[PDB]
Amino acid sequence: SHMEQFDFDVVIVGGGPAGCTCALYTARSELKTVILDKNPAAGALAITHKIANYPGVPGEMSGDHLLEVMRDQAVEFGTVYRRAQVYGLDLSEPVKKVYTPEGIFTGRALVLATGAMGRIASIPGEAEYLGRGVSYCATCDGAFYRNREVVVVGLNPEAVEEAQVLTKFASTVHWITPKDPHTGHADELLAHPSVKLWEKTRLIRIKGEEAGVTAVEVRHPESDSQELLAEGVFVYLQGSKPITDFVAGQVEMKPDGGVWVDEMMQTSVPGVWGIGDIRNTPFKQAVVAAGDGCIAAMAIDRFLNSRKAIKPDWAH
Amino acid sequence: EQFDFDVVIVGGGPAGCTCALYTARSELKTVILDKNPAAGALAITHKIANYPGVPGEMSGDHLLEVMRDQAVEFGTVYRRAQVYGLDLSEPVKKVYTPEGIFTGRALVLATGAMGRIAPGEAEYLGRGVSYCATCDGAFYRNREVVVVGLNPEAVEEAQVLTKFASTVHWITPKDPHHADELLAHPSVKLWEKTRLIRIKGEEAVTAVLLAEGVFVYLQGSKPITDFVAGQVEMKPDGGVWVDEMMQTSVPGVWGIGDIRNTPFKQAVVAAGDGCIAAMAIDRFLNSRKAIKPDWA
Ligand SMILES: Cc1cc2nc3c(=O)[nH]c(=O)nc-3n(C[C@H](O)[C@H](O)[C@H](O)COP(=O)(O)OP(=O)(O)OC[C@H]3O[C@@H](n4cnc5c(N)ncnc54)[C@H](O)[C@@H]3O)c2cc1C
Ligand SMILES: Cc1cc2nc3c(=O)[nH]c(=O)nc-3n(C[C@H](O)[C@H](O)[C@H](O)COP(=O)(O)OP(=O)(O)OC[C@H]3O[C@@H](n4cnc5c(N)ncnc54)[C@H](O)[C@@H]3O)c2cc1C
Ligand SMILES: [Ca+2]
Repeated sequence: SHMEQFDFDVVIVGGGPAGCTCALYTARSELKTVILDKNPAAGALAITHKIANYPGVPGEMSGDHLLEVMRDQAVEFGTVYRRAQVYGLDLSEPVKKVYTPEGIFTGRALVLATGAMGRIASIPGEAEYLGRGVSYCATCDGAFYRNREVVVVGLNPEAVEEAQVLTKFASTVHWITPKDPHTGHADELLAHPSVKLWEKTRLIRIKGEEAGVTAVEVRHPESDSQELLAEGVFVYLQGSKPITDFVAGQVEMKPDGGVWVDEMMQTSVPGVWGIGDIRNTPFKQAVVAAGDGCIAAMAIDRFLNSRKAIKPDWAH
Repeated sequence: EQFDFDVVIVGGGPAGCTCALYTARSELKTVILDKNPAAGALAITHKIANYPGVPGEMSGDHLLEVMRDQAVEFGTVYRRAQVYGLDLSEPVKKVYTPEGIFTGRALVLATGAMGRIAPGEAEYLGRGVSYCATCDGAFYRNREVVVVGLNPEAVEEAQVLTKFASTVHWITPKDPHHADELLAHPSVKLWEKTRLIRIKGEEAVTAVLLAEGVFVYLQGSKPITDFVAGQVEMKPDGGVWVDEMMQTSVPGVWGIGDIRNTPFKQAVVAAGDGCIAAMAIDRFLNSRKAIKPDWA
């Protein structure tokens, strides 16, 4: 049913170690929990090749293997894991609404756990044309570009999957990569007739008229840049900034850009928590992110059950 | 037997072990001073199922063993030693154990919250009552002593006292049936199903059965802070107070894990505390402007 699929006690945005640990604890509290994860390969832990300082996990382990263990634990105890990119929130009421292309999820408690693989929109025109042709969510905006020209910037798992989303609609998908993509999964993407590869090309500028983007300026390997007509530009370059765009300035931020939280990981908005590297503390380690998620889950259990005290989850 | 270290960590639970793992990986000479590896909260947990990244069935002391092994693999020195006192009055902190005086540029308090508040027990602290048999054992040669409790610390501590006392009167709430080694000693008198009503003594303990030393090893839920003797600020709830980087009111001294007595008493939270402290310690000891993450 609609209520079964979309209405939860706890909605967690982001499935890195913070979000998965939070879900493990809320699910073990028998709170109906969903993780909305845009791409399990895009988080900081998932891209770590070999993690050797996660306490309790010895030997050689890849980050994406460690994360898979954590995700499987959360699901084992009842978490619903969904591939879904959150692009907006309505935080003004006791029931929070969470907007994805897969539908609107609702939660009595909301957890922001999207990490800090983001970047400031530094390409000239990029900030200027946000919402007017510049986008970071192909599953949300792809359908608006049926039979239109689009540009995808970046070489990483997210860019490849988002480019494939856009091949379902666009007349042409211009893929701008800094290096040779052959370095599958590229093969599958490059097999789409609409994909045009621009290897070793840099995106110089995004331009348009008042109505929105009309072209990009690019420089590929001769002293003179060229203009490429396009109406949608999807940029998937990785950075070190907290991923907070979809929050639309609705929670307080520290001067460093991270989400501000109190001692129980609660943001400035009641019923909304922030955990892991979205907080942009200096202590960017997987076990610290996991600890944040645990604290938030314990605070959420007290809040949703109106308990007098935090209740630890102890084996006896 | 070196006693000088860059970082001294008091307590080898998940907080202390994680801290050591990170400071050692930072190339800081690190020692863990652990009174009993079986006495921490994680070590007594029979099956932990909510430590993220460790699926399936695991005993608490096996999880701790992995963490301890990780810290040592990257260079930590692990020592069995009970801290009974501290000198924090100088930049190099001094840590007193029966095994010697350890010193460190940075000190970490990581003793957890298996402690208990003091039946006349408090009145006689330091005269008759004691909580460190490795410190006071020699003082009770050929004297009657009482040991209270059935747990890893009590059995090990009772065996220490058999080396000196004329009689070891062991008060247990239930049948002890490492107990076999202890009960085989001729000086051990077992008082099963016996509860200690009170402690009585003179100005100089004298009884509770006549005795002169009473060693109480009952488990509780209170932060273990007696050995700090009020030298760092404590929260109204009894926990050690720390700032955002886990630093106490004394610069160069950190507090991590359940010694802080926050409501969030979970192994992964304690481990996270230890990581934060280690990163702050690395910045402090190298006079860095910024925290340096440890990334592969
Ligand atoms: C190169 C590198 C190496 C590292 N090495 C180590 C190491 O050795 N040891 C260690 O302890 N730490 C290491 N770290 C740090 C550690 O990986 C991070 O601190 C930790 O992963 C942060 O956890 P997090 O869950 O907050 O976020 P992340 O792990 O980044 O996960 C965030 C999740 O949110 C999702 N997401 C983002 N936006 C949205 C959205 N709008 N809607 C839905 N889902 C969304 C992403 O897809 C991702 O799955 C490393 C980091 C980097 C960048
Ligand atoms: C019955 C019970 C069940 C639990 N179940 C779970 C669970 O299922 N999941 C979970 O996440 N958490 C659980 N916990 C909580 C978790 O175990 C604790 O929060 C965590 O162990 C605290 O870690 P810590 O390092 O701060 O200290 P501890 O793990 O208590 O360790 C402290 C260490 O310091 C040593 N020490 C003490 N005094 C001194 C001294 N004077 N000098 C030197 N060394 C000293 C001790 O010997 C010990 O080695 C449980 C706790 C209890 C009590
Ligand atoms: Ca704080």
